[PDB]
Amino acid sequence: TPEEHDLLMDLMGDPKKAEE
Repeated sequence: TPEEHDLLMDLMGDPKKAEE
């Protein structure tokens, strides 16, 4: 039960746990 729909229709684009 992933969240492909959540990230697909997100508001802030992606989470990006790591920036660098």
